[PDB]
Formats: sequence, structure tokens, C-alpha cells
Amino acid sequence: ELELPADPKWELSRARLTLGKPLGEGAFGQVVMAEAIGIDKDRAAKPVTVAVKMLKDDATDKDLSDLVSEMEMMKMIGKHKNIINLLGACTQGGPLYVLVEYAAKGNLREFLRARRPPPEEQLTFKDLVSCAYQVARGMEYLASQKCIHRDLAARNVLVTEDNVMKIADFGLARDVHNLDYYKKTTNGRLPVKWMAPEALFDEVYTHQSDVWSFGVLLWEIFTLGGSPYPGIPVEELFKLLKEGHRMDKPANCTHDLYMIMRECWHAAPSQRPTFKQLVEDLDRVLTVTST
Amino acid sequence: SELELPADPKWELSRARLTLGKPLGEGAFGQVVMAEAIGIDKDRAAKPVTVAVKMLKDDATDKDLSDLVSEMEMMKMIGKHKNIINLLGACTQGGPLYVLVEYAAKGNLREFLRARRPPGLDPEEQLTFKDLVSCAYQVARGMEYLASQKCIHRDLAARNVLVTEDNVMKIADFGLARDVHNLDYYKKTTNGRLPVKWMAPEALFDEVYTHQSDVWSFGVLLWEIFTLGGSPYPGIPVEELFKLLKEGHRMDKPANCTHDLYMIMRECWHAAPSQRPTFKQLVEDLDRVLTVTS
Ligand SMILES: Nc1ncnc2c1ncn2[C@@H]1O[C@H](COP(=O)(O)OP(=O)(O)CP(=O)(O)O)[C@@H](O)[C@H]1O
Ligand SMILES: Nc1ncnc2c1ncn2[C@@H]1O[C@H](COP(=O)(O)OP(=O)(O)CP(=O)(O)O)[C@@H](O)[C@H]1O
Repeated sequence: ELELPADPKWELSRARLTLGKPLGEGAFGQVVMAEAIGIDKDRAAKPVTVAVKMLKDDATDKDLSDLVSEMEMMKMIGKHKNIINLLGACTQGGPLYVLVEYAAKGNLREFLRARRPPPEEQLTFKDLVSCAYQVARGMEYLASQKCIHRDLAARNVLVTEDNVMKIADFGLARDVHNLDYYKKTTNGRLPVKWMAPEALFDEVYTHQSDVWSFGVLLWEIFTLGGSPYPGIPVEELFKLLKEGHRMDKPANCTHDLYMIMRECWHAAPSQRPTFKQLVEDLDRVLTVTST
Repeated sequence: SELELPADPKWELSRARLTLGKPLGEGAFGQVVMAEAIGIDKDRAAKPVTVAVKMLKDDATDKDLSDLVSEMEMMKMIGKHKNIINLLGACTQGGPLYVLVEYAAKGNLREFLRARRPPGLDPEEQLTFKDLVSCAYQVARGMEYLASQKCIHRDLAARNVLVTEDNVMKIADFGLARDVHNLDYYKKTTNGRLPVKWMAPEALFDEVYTHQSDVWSFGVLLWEIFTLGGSPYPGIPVEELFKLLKEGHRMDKPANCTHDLYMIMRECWHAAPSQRPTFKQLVEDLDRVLTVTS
């Protein structure tokens, strides 16, 4: 195997790490819950629960380069409260471990579907608006760092123990060289039901197309994890969107919130609001709302 | 461990007349660089010519050399045509192998079209409808010559069509170990890394490429031209494409595309490869559309 050169700013000794229960596995590799001691340099003995991204046994040379690419991307983007932040890395004396922040309550889609109205309590309208505001603030920071998510969705938003929203999978690598050449991998497909019409047509992703995806994410929040465009075949979605079709207003959703969804779904990408503007409009709705 | 090549004086150019310049693209087993060649123009000899040079990288193996030599010899065997990237010369003696091919200043066809769309709510050329038909007509004539010279392309797409300064369509990367038409067909290997969106279904199953499979690819290339560089099958994930094609799915007619051009496009996507039109028939079909535009 091959060990990456150590970065003294992020390198953590793997003897300070205790791997635990797995959190899931995918085409990238596998995420394992773990306990890290000394990840806080101010409290060198405080144990902190972290999520460890590593390669599975069936990992090739490209899977290693993709994991390193995601790690180096998180270093350059910087830290923000509403994103999954990098905490450390183990590059010496063993396989590559990428330590990120741990979200105890899973992804946002499962967080909403498990709390639908009839022992995990129940969310209010102000809770759903706050969830959208935190995601908007996270996307505002990513866009300021010229980061295009390309896959913004409720499944890619993680919820912490303190009910903090953190955007995940933002520093992933894309098919840069051979974009029109695919190899029989596993599964996962394209998030066509979250993609803007111009993104479906040209396979080009912008901050404006991320805004469209945020509108679909907003629709997931107030449907408590509903599936977008139910019953619409994948081969007819682009034609329907191009002809003006938009998803209806979800049940128990204010006029202001549905307008924000419709603004994100404007046919012209230049007319859609920016994430900075979305933060302001969601903040104003959050102030006049009270429970 | 000598790396010497046989002498072919009719194609040899003195490397003292070739000055290597800015890189144009680094592939996997090679690289292309811009260069200036003097005394090579067939009309005005004193006029230097900007060319593209195919050469090996610093870590190239002896098999990479054999591949580049084979591509050069394939360009010799196929011959010259206006609508392909032609061979101009080679530096094979007293130094590294330089394969000189024609230079296309305006890049590939996909980026050529995308950079010339109408303004989208936010100052170059403006392609008329007859310009798009002329673009498709030139690519068809290039494939007709390659098909007549026993050459299958296997990767016909807008990205593999280059545009010169004179807006001439030239098919590129046609000699990358691709030549089966003498008699019996020829299969390939397994694995992947292949353009699914441009491949015929029979080329996707048994992995055997024919001239009929290239015609399917040309149909997809027609869709790219009249969408001004759109990505094929919008909204269809790659994993679900082959199943939809078997069930009879075909792309919808592009916006502002004539019915006749859509019919030409649709017969390229005939399920039976025997029923697809030949490139000779495609040239006559496009030339008919080209003459009836007044
Ligand atoms: N940093 C983290 N903290 C807490 N949980 C995490 C986490 N990263 C991932 N998970 C959990 O692991 C699960 C799988 O995440 P993963 O990134 O592998 O998705 P995936 O690429 O395998 C496709 P899918 O989610 O549809 O299975 C997620 O549902 C999530 O709950
Ligand atoms: N004759 C020519 N004139 C002008 N540009 C050329 C050229 N030949 C190649 N190029 C450029 O050099 C690059 C070569 O492509 P590159 O090898 O880097 O990627 P690639 O491996 O995907 C080629 P392919 O898709 O055919 O396999 C391209 O960007 C192309 O535009």
C-alpha cells in the first residue's frame, strides 16, 4: 500500500483513536464512528466522538485519490458551523483515516421522516424554518468559497445531537477527465430530481443550479421527507420542467415559504435568488414566526 | 535498449524546422503540443504553419511508442480528407518521435457550439440554422471517407470533432487502433471506461463495434449539433439508459429542429443495425436539406 505524506497541521496519532460502530458504507468507502482523544489541543485529554472516513477492502488506486482529494478540499474551504468540518487525519503508520465531525441524528431526510405527526418528540413550524435557515447559511459560506455542491439534498444534510444542520459531501471529486465515460461500478445514479433544468441538459453545475437544488430541499423539509415529482418517469422530467411544471405547495406550508421554493425554481438561472438573499428571506420569516 | 524507427523519407520532417510550443492536452499514454513548422506549406513555402504534435511523455513505455507509431501508420494507410485531422509529417530520426497533425484553432465541436448560443440574460459568433446543417454535412462526409477506408471510429461524438480557423469540421482520434472492415467483424474486451451515451445497444452488449454502430453515434452527434452542445438523454441516469433503449426510448426532437432532420436523426437510432442508413446515404440526405434552405 501507499501512505500519504503527513500534514503536521492536521495529523493525529492513530494511537489516540478508538474505532467503534460503523455508520455506513458506500462507493467511496465506509464511515466508522470512533472516539478521538486529544483532537482539541486546548484540552489534550478530552475524548471527542468523531466520524472516520476510510477505504474498504475493495479499494483501488482511484478510491484512494478521491478520498485524498476530498480531504484536501475540506482544508482549503475552511470551517463553518453549518457544514461537516474536517477535524484531523491519520496518514502514517497505517491506512488513511479522515476524521470529520460526527452527527448523532443521521441525515435530514431520515430525521424528518422519523418525526412525522401521528419516542422522538415532534417538530414545529418554526423548527422546520430554522432547519432551512441553517442549511441556507451553510450554502452561503460554501458559495463564498467558490464551492459548488452539485448534490444538495436532504440526504446530504446531517443533524447533530444539538439539532444543528451540517452540509456533507461538499468536497467530493467529480468526473473531471473522462466525464462521458463510465465503468460498471455499483449504484447511486444521478440526482436528476434535484438538478436544475440547465444542469440536466448540459451537465454543468453552478451556484445557480445549487439554488434550484435548495428549492427541492426546501420542499423535502415541509413534506417531512417526501419524494420529489412522484410518479413522473425519469425520461420525461426535463421536458416537463422545461414546459413550466413545478411541484405543488406542500400541505401546511405558508405562502412565503412556497414563494421561496418557486423563486429557487425560476427557469432562468440569473433570475434565481442568491444564497445570501435566501438567508435574509428565511431570517425574516423566522422572526415573525413564533410558537 | 535502442528506440530507433525505420526511415520513411516521404513523410519525414527535419526537427530543425519544428519549434515546440504551448501544450494542448495531456492524455494517459501521450501528450499533444502546439508547434510551428517552417517550409511545410504546400502553397506558400516561406509561410510557417502552426501544427499539433503528438509525442510521448517522459514516463512512456515501449508499448506507448508502438501505439503512437501504429496511429501514425494508420493515418498513412487511411489517406487524406478535408473533414479529418490529417497527418502532415513526422520526426522519426535522430530524436524523440514527433507526429505532426493538423491544428484546429477553435477547439472541439461541443465547446464550439456552447460558446455560440444566444445570450441567456447575461458577443462572439452567431450560428444560423444552415450553419448547423453544414456542420453535420461535413462530419458526415468525413465519416463516409473513413468508412470507405475501412476505418471504424468507435468514439464518434462532438468532443472528437475539431473546428479549424476556417470553421472546417475535422474528425479526430480515428486511428487509435480502430480498423475493421476487410471482411469479418471484431470484438473487444470487458471492463468499462467507455462512452455509453454514444454507443449503439449492440455495441454495449457484445462489445463489438461496426460501421453501423458509428452511424448510431452520428445520430447522437446530430442531436448535439442542433441542441448547441447539449448532453445526450437529459434527466436519464447512465445506469438506466440501456434498459430504456431496449424498451424503445428515443430522444425527443430538439427545439427549433426541422422534422426532416429529426427523421434523419431517428433512423440512425434504428434498433436493427442493418436498417440504419449508411454514411453515403447520410451525406445525400444532409445535402438535400442543405440545398433546400431558400
Ligand atoms: N460525518 C458523519 N456523522 C454521522 N453520520 C454519518 C456521517 N457521515 C455519514 N454518516 C452516516 O452514514 C450513512 C451513509 O453515508 P454515506 O456518505 O456513505 O452515503 P452513501 O454515499 O453510502 C449513499 P446512501 O446514503 O444513499 O447509502 C449516512 O446515512 C449517514 O447517516
Ligand atoms: N489536432 C488538434 N488541434 C487542436 N487541438 C487538439 C488537436 N488534437 C488534440 N487537441 C486538443 O488536445 C487535447 C487532447 O485531448 P486529451 O488527450 O488531453 O484528452 P482525452 O484522453 O479525453 C482525448 P479522447 O477523448 O479522444 O480519448 C484536447 O483538448 C484537444 O482539444
